[PDB]
Amino acid sequence: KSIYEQYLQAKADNPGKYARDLATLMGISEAELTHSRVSHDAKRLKGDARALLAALEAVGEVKAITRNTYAVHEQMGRYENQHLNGHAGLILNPRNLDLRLALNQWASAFTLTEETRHGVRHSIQFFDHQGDALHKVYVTEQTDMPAWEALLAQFITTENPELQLEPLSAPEVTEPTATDEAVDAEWRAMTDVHEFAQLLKRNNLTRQQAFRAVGNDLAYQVDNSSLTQLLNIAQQEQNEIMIFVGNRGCVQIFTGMIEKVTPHQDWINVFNQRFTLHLIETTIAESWITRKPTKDGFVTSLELFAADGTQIAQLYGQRTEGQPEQTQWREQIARLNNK
Repeated sequence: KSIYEQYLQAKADNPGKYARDLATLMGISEAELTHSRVSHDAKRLKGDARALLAALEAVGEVKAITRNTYAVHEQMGRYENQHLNGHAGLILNPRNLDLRLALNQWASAFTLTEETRHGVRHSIQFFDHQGDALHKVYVTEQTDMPAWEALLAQFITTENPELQLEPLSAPEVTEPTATDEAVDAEWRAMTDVHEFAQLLKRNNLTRQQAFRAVGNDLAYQVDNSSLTQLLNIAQQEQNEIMIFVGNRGCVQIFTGMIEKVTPHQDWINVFNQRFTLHLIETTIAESWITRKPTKDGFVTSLELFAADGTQIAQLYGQRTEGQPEQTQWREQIARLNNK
């Protein structure tokens, strides 16, 4: 009868399924599922994700989890070097917790205390106005428990009002305005990778339309098995790469070396001491190599797309401002099979 009771049933009937997939089966958002777990193993937290994020600085090392349908990014680190604003904010800690955030998308927050076989798990979970997961923070061995308890004591509220869910506000524009040769020209004139965003906006283009518009020297397709090849090559050579995984409200950035790559069924997995990637390899519909110009030379990336055009993940070589990308990265990309 009750949504919680439905949840208990779905969990019993699907012992292999995470909160997210149990919500789908149940036909609700993950946020609304969490709302039903209040008074059981969850509590509502006082709004303003900016206030919760700022406060998380006090708790030291935690595990941050960001995902989309196709890719899960889990990263050890700390909520420091914060620059928070509504449209664009950052948690800037290269090789640790590196987030780009659109806080205007952050709507609700809950805390979970759940006993499991492995042991008690404590987490803070942020949801968007569609009730989808934006960001989760899990307590770890090094977490400052006094600070975490004082945070929860500050932010927990008795009032758990119904989630104000907002209808989808996807791009849904299409209508490419400018010409192919003009897009190719604008791309070759870029001095920084951040201009590429403004290029797509200015020319009312999707990334995959921009990628098809330009010359095969700037953007070309490679096999969808390309992600697994790169991961294994980086793992053998121990060079530093970047992995981006994003949703509508949060992008999480890994920088570091790949310690181990393990396939499992349809998943491709990276298991590091401080980072985990889970990606559904079989949902990669399009794999693009792009070369975008900067002051410091060309930056080469592998960009992965699902059949509906969802951005699974992007890979780059490690690079600081004023430094080129490594040749090693380019030579790894060069070993990937074109189409």
